[PDB]
Amino acid sequence: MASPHQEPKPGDLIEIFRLGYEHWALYIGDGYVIHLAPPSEYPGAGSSSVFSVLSNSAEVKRERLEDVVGGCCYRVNNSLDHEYQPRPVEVIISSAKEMVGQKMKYSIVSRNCEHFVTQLRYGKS
Repeated sequence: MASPHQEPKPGDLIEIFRLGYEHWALYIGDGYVIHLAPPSEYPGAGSSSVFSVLSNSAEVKRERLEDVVGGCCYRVNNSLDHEYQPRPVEVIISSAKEMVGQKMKYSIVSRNCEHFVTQLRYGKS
Protein backbone atom coordinates (compact mmCIF):
# COMPACT_ATOMS: atom_id res chain seq x y z
CA MET A 1 0.00 0.00 0.00
CA ALA A 2 0.97 3.72 -0.43
CA SER A 3 0.08 4.68 3.22
CA PRO A 4 2.75 4.50 6.03
CA HIS A 5 0.32 2.57 8.37
CA GLN A 6 -3.39 1.67 8.92
CA GLU A 7 -5.57 4.62 10.08
CA PRO A 8 -8.25 3.95 12.77
CA LYS A 9 -11.39 6.12 12.40
CA PRO A 10 -12.66 8.20 15.41
CA GLY A 11 -15.36 6.31 17.37
CA ASP A 12 -14.71 3.05 15.39
CA LEU A 13 -13.20 -0.10 16.94
CA ILE A 14 -9.94 -1.94 16.28
CA GLU A 15 -8.96 -5.61 16.69
CA ILE A 16 -5.49 -5.67 18.42
CA PHE A 17 -3.05 -8.63 18.38
CA ARG A 18 -1.63 -7.36 21.73
CA LEU A 19 -0.32 -10.69 23.10
CA GLY A 20 -0.88 -14.50 22.62
CA TYR A 21 -4.56 -13.40 22.23
CA GLU A 22 -6.78 -10.83 20.36
CA HIS A 23 -8.05 -7.70 22.20
CA TRP A 24 -10.46 -4.85 21.22
CA ALA A 25 -9.93 -1.05 21.33
CA LEU A 26 -12.01 2.13 20.53
CA TYR A 27 -10.32 5.24 19.00
CA ILE A 28 -11.65 8.07 21.28
CA GLY A 29 -9.26 10.84 20.06
CA ASP A 30 -6.50 11.60 17.55
CA GLY A 31 -3.93 9.07 18.93
CA TYR A 32 -5.96 7.89 22.02
CA VAL A 33 -7.83 4.59 22.68
CA ILE A 34 -10.08 2.78 25.22
CA HIS A 35 -9.21 -0.97 25.41
CA LEU A 36 -9.86 -4.19 27.41
CA ALA A 37 -7.49 -5.95 29.85
CA PRO A 38 -8.92 -9.59 29.89
CA PRO A 39 -9.99 -11.68 32.99
CA SER A 40 -6.93 -13.98 32.29
CA GLU A 41 -3.11 -13.57 32.47
CA TYR A 42 -0.57 -14.70 29.81
CA PRO A 43 0.09 -18.52 30.19
CA GLY A 44 3.30 -19.55 32.03
CA ALA A 45 3.42 -16.85 34.77
CA GLY A 46 7.13 -17.70 35.55
CA SER A 47 7.01 -17.42 39.41
CA SER A 48 8.32 -20.24 41.72
CA SER A 49 4.91 -19.98 43.56
CA VAL A 50 2.76 -20.14 40.30
CA PHE A 51 3.15 -20.98 36.56
CA SER A 52 0.11 -22.74 34.99
CA VAL A 53 -2.70 -20.78 36.83
CA LEU A 54 -3.79 -17.59 34.97
CA SER A 55 -7.25 -16.66 36.46
CA ASN A 56 -7.90 -12.90 37.05
CA SER A 57 -10.48 -10.01 36.66
CA ALA A 58 -11.24 -7.84 33.55
CA GLU A 59 -10.69 -4.03 33.38
CA VAL A 60 -11.46 -1.34 30.72
CA LYS A 61 -8.42 1.00 30.38
CA ARG A 62 -7.39 4.29 28.58
CA GLU A 63 -4.09 4.45 26.61
CA ARG A 64 -2.28 5.86 23.51
CA LEU A 65 -2.66 4.22 20.04
CA GLU A 66 1.18 4.10 19.65
CA ASP A 67 1.44 2.14 22.98
CA VAL A 68 -1.47 -0.25 22.09
CA VAL A 69 0.10 -0.72 18.59
CA GLY A 70 3.79 -0.79 19.81
CA GLY A 71 5.15 -4.35 19.26
CA CYS A 72 1.60 -5.38 18.12
CA CYS A 73 -0.50 -5.96 14.93
CA TYR A 74 -4.03 -4.52 14.31
CA ARG A 75 -7.10 -4.07 12.00
CA VAL A 76 -10.32 -1.90 12.05
CA ASN A 77 -13.18 -4.44 12.37
CA ASN A 78 -16.47 -2.78 13.48
CA SER A 79 -18.53 -6.00 12.99
CA LEU A 80 -22.10 -4.81 13.86
CA ASP A 81 -21.64 -1.51 11.93
CA HIS A 82 -20.42 -3.52 8.88
CA GLU A 83 -23.47 -5.86 9.40
CA TYR A 84 -26.11 -3.03 9.72
CA GLN A 85 -25.92 0.01 12.05
CA PRO A 86 -25.52 3.76 11.09
CA ARG A 87 -24.12 4.59 14.62
CA PRO A 88 -24.02 8.02 16.49
CA VAL A 89 -20.17 8.40 16.47
CA GLU A 90 -20.02 11.15 19.20
CA VAL A 91 -22.24 9.08 21.57
CA ILE A 92 -19.93 6.02 20.99
CA ILE A 93 -16.86 8.14 21.96
CA SER A 94 -18.88 9.44 24.96
CA SER A 95 -19.88 5.83 25.89
CA ALA A 96 -16.19 4.73 25.70
CA LYS A 97 -15.25 7.66 28.04
CA GLU A 98 -18.04 6.34 30.40
CA MET A 99 -16.78 2.68 30.09
CA VAL A 100 -13.23 3.76 31.15
CA GLY A 101 -12.52 2.02 34.50
CA GLN A 102 -15.36 -0.59 34.18
CA LYS A 103 -14.67 -4.17 35.39
CA MET A 104 -16.10 -7.65 34.47
CA LYS A 105 -15.72 -11.27 35.77
CA TYR A 106 -18.61 -13.69 34.90
CA SER A 107 -17.95 -14.22 31.12
CA ILE A 108 -15.09 -16.22 29.45
CA VAL A 109 -12.40 -14.21 27.51
CA SER A 110 -13.96 -14.55 24.00
CA ARG A 111 -17.39 -13.26 25.14
CA ASN A 112 -15.75 -10.78 27.61
CA CYS A 113 -14.20 -9.13 24.48
CA GLU A 114 -17.49 -9.13 22.43
CA HIS A 115 -19.59 -7.93 25.44
CA PHE A 116 -17.04 -5.07 25.89
CA VAL A 117 -17.35 -3.85 22.22
CA THR A 118 -21.18 -4.28 22.47
CA GLN A 119 -21.11 -1.97 25.57
CA LEU A 120 -18.84 0.48 23.61
CA ARG A 121 -21.50 0.56 20.80
CA TYR A 122 -24.79 -0.31 22.69
CA GLY A 123 -26.56 2.51 20.72
CA LYS A 124 -27.82 1.16 17.38
CA SER A 125 -26.93 -2.52 18.22
